[PDB]
Amino acid sequence: MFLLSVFFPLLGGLVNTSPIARFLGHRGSSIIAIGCMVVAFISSVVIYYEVVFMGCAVSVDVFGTWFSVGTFHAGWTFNFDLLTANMLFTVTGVSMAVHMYACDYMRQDPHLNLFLGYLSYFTGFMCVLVAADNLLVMLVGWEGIGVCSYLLIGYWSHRLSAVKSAQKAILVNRVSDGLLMWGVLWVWYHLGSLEYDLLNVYSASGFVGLSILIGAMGKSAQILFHVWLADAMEGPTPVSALIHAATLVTAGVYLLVRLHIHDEMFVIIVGSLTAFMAGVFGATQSDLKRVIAYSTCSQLGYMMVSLGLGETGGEASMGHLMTHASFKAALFLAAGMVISGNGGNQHIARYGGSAHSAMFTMLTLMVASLSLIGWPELSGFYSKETILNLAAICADPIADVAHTLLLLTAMLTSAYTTKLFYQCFMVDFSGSSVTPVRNVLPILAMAILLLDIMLKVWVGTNLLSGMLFFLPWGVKTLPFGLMVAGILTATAAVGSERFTLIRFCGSRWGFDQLFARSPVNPIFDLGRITWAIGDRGLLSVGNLRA
Amino acid sequence: EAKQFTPDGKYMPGIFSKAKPLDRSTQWVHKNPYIEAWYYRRDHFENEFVWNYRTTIEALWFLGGFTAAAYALSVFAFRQADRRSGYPKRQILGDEPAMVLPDERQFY
Amino acid sequence: MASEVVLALPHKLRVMRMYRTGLKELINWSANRHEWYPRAYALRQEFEDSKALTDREEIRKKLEHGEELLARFRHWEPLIKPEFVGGTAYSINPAQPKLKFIPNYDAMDEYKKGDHL
Amino acid sequence: FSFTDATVENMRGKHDMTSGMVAGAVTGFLFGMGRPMPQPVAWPLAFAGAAVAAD
Amino acid sequence: SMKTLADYIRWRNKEPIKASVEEWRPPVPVINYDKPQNDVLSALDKDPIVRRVLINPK
Amino acid sequence: GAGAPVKLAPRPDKPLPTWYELWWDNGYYPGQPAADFMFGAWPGNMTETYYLRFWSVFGLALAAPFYYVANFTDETRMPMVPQQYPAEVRDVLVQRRNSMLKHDFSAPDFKEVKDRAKIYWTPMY
Amino acid sequence: GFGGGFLDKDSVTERVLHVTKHFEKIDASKVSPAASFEKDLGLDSLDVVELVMALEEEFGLEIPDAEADKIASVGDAINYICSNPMAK
Amino acid sequence: HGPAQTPTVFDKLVEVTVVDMNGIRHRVRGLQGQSLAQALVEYGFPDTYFFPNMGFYTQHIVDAHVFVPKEFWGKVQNVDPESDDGLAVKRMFRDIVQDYQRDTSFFASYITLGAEHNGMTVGIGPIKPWILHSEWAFAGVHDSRNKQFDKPTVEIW
Amino acid sequence: TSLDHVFGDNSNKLNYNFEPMGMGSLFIRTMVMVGVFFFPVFIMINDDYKYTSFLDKVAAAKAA
Ligand SMILES: CCCCCCCCCCCCCCCCCCCC(=O)O[C@H](COC(=O)CCCCCCCCCCCCCC)COP(=O)(O)OCCN
Ligand SMILES: CCCCCCCCCCCC(=O)SCCNC(=O)CCNC(=O)[C@H](O)C(C)(C)COP(=O)(O)O
Repeated sequence: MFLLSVFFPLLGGLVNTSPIARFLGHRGSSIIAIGCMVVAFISSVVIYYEVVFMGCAVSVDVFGTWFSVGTFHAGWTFNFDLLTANMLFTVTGVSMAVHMYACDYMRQDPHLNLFLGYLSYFTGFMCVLVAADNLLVMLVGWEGIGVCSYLLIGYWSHRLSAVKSAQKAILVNRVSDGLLMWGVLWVWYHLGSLEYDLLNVYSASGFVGLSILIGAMGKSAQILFHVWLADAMEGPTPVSALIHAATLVTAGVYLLVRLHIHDEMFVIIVGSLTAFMAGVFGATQSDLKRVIAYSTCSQLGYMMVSLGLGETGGEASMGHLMTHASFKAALFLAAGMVISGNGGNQHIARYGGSAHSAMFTMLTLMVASLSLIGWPELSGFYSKETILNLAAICADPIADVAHTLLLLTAMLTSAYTTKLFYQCFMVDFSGSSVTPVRNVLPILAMAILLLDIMLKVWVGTNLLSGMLFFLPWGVKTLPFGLMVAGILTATAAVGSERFTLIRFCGSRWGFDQLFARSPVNPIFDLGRITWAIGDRGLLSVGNLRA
Repeated sequence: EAKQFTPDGKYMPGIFSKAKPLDRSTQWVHKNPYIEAWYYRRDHFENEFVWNYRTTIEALWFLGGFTAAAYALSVFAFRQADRRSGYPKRQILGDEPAMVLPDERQFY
Repeated sequence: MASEVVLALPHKLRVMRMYRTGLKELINWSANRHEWYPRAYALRQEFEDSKALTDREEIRKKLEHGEELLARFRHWEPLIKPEFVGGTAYSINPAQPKLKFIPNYDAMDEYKKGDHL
Repeated sequence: FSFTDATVENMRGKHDMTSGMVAGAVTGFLFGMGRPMPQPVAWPLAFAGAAVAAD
Repeated sequence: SMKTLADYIRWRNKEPIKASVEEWRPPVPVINYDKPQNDVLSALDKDPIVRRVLINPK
Repeated sequence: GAGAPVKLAPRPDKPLPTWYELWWDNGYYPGQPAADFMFGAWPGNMTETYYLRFWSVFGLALAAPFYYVANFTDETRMPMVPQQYPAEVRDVLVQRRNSMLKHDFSAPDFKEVKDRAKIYWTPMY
Repeated sequence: GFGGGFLDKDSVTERVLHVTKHFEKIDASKVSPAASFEKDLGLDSLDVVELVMALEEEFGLEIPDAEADKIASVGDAINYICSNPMAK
Repeated sequence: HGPAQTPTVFDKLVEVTVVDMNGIRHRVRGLQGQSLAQALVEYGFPDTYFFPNMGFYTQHIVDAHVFVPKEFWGKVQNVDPESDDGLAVKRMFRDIVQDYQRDTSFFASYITLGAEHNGMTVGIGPIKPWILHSEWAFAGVHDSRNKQFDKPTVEIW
Repeated sequence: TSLDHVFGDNSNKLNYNFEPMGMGSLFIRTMVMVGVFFFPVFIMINDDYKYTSFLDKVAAAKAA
């Protein structure tokens, strides 16, 4: 059962993209994709119960040695331990519902089986990433999900902005991939191996944690790397759900939790600044998918700070990752159903009422939104409150500012999520297209993720749930009051007259515009210099006329 | 509506035929004159080099500047490698007689 | 200040474009359409208070000030219907143009299908 | 050229390639004076290069 | 005056000649009011017209 | 709805600029710059001077509290010491520079453990 | 359905006549096809701006500004809408 | 395409009046796109009137010294005096013509016959003695009845 | 031109001269880019300087 969680989504992708799919068509390829995900989810459930609960890790030599020159030895080997089982359960369970949704959402697309094969490849490379036992097979998974993210973001290739969004995701992540590669070189040079179980670091040379942190900041879309994440909304809604829940953005946090070789000052500062920035960014957007994208960036900031706190903080970071994937995928699927019910419009000024959506879509948005804002005794309450209480008792003075930033971020999140519900359903109608979707497949796709939200409350992620870190009632129940403050403010729909702050925040602090000329235009101009002045000029040798 | 094959294979050239045969040049592009002119100009851009102010300044600060930066970095890396390996100062090109090539029979 | 296109317009069309863009920017800055209706009424009452003017200098000063206001309050995220330019559904799955086909190209003039030298 | 070479030779106290390069720069700048401008740099370079090739 | 090798070398000190011909420009969509804003603080934010048509209506 | 109409981009009918490869013409109207916001009007008509001017205040407004707590506040602000361990368990736990147990001011080797948690970059020889 | 992407003339005419009658000064009996906005109906320029914005709302269109300047009568609006493939 | 005229040779004919060095006027017919030196060769002029184009990779082209009136000065093709073709023309003026040069002096391979040359009158200019190799020279006197057209090859070696 | 009345025409042209950036702007932004993207080089140079000045202090106060 253990190799069935990794191979078999890759097999589904291989089937649906090869000339076998010429004989199946759309109708047969949908069956193949859904079955190939159901099998992998069943295998991951067995792996989860064996490794997490009964504590028996399994190591598999899959395809022998990859390459071995000198003392640099990379093998095709997996290891299934606690983190790997957690990640496999989360990835396969989310990707199954996203496949069941995409087989109905992209029904009218002309190349449906190609899209399903790309989704399966993306899932399989994520499984390869988390199942690897050494750094090089991890890099296979890293670049595989990067390539499949490029193929899926720029799926509608006749649209130029989608193509440029895919290229932007590739380039922004390529900077951090370079830094991560140099960090792998440092790690191997000063420890002698590439396998995770032999990488126990107490005191290393600083470049190790910094360069691995930069490589993780690329994929997890932290500060000065978040710019690709918002533009990745050019792709279809299943792509966004799988990018923001289970694949891609959770890979850097997984890598930092696995290695635990960071220096906590950088991690805490980057995470808290990212959380506050993405909180204020999502409060001032009107595109329905961009608000959810910025909430993803904000929660990744929370997890970054938590893994900065310590080993218990690393466990809480993995726990928040696991519970975040379910309600984030549910939020994106419900938003896709609302968009399709309103004629493709993504602006929240053109919604309202309870006619453009099913009852189940509204229930899904409500329950996932309540889990995200930390409503008591739902799924996100346990993990988010654990991170907040662990940040309130850290003995680092830097974590004092980080906790304040997290509390402000919590109020902002409960503001804009309540605004997303309020604009979508509570206000009067201001669109003109009412085509509500009530198909069986997307409704069952949403119901599965709501079942996982219930499961996280009933069965915890780890042993931290129910442990009491001893805090006064004032410190403990303040995030509930911040949630209520966000709800009351957003339902009052109040606004400020400070329009220059509004347009500074709504334009997202001008990061893209400043990047358009601080590295980008200089790279183009230095290329002009090296070609025209150097190759055609200073180094050019002419002819002798006679 | 040309016929370039007999019913049993056997390609026919159609040299004297009225209908236009499909062949290798069927999908050759129709040339835009301005695109051809721009590509010709970029192909011969060495005729446009001139030693004005901007050319001289950018060729000094970027080309010579980064070449000197890379030479300084290479010498820095060489010296630091020799220090972290237990070697004395070693003779690079133009550096007076010194040690080159460590002996394998020696412990450094 | 207006762009070089709007500055080339006749005076009637210049004022009409200013009123139209003001209504659209009020749509962009509002939360809903039901928020937008009384702001649209207020903008209409604002233009009605300068209808009976004759002095071209006062007209020019009011026109230029309003164009400065519209350049200031240009929304960074305008509301565009999805199937138009700048919308989210523009240029996704267009019908293919007619592409020509060459049947059995390898079988035409075999043994002579390389590059000349 | 010969006077500048021997002057830098006696001033620096040693025989090396610097005296030839300085003498070449001086002689080429004397040749290149009064000419349009690649030339007041190009001719010191040519005379210094002749000195360097000689060494 | 004196004849030298400097007369025979094609020195690269001649500026390339441009033409007054109008160059190609791609079409772009129209922006009706496109004055570049450099001021963080402006009196236009607190203009009475803005207060009358945006803030004050109920 | 596949097959929606889309407007085509015209071909060049005038002499081209020397550095024309900064426009992305994919065949449909409109084309774009090679990188967005490199030229043309920015969204909301803002400029680079606007963002740099607002950031010259806003950046120190965000870097101010971290500096204050990192230089004017220490471990003794906490009402309790870190989690206590037996010596055989603690002695390996505080070998990590990453650990939050080096902020235990009641430990007998508090200074020595803090002096061993200084970050270095070049490994010495 | 009907038409190669274009709405029929009669339903477009009915919808435009419905949109045009939403003024206080308008007498309903004068609203007909090929009726001028200013001379025949008695609407000023701001009323015409509002009418074209309402027709944009009615048919789900983003009418370009140069085209909206040319619309000056009911028949002009009907002929413009019947030439839109994107008119719903 | 319709009932328009069939192409005739008379549509592409160019007539040039040529005065040889004895003063005898000649009627020379050519075709559009043909150079002037080729039409002079095919008319039947003697081989002492012609000489190699003294460029690299073009000595197989025969050329003649012609006098062109001021009206047809702007229909001679342009040659850059800094290029290698310019140095070829400079070598021809330096070595073949010398002090027979006038302000109307050109070379006949640099004249491409078109409709603008129709009715143009040219004259053959004198040349100095020259040699390319042992099988192609000119001693200086135009006393030979051998036509240039009757030579089967133009030999650079 | 069959869709110009639906999506706009080609009359409005792009306002850009396709000219290189100014020399000072290019130099300043390149120096900032070198400082940001090559910060390990400056970190290691500072390490070498801080190490050799300590050995200078040792060699100074040792031979006295
Ligand atoms: C354009 C990009 C496309 C991307 C494609 C997907 C991504 C791929 C990324 C990784 C690619 C690795 C592929 C390796 C191929 C074989 C290498 C091993 C060769 C070999 O002889 O090894 C033996 C073969 O075993 C076996 O192979 C097992 C025996 C047969 C039983 C299982 C059959 C395979 C079923 C797979 C289903 C589909 C999965 C799709 C990946 C195993 O033994 P060893 O000598 O290594 O000994 C050690 C353990 N005994
Ligand atoms: C965010 C909010 C930004 C604010 C936007 C700017 C708001 C400022 C509005 C006030 C400024 C003005 O009135 S601008 C000055 C406008 N007034 C005039 O031009 C004098 C009247 N002259 C005429 O020719 C016509 O009546 C004419 C009205 C042009 C056409 O209407 P008709 O053809 O029917 O006749």
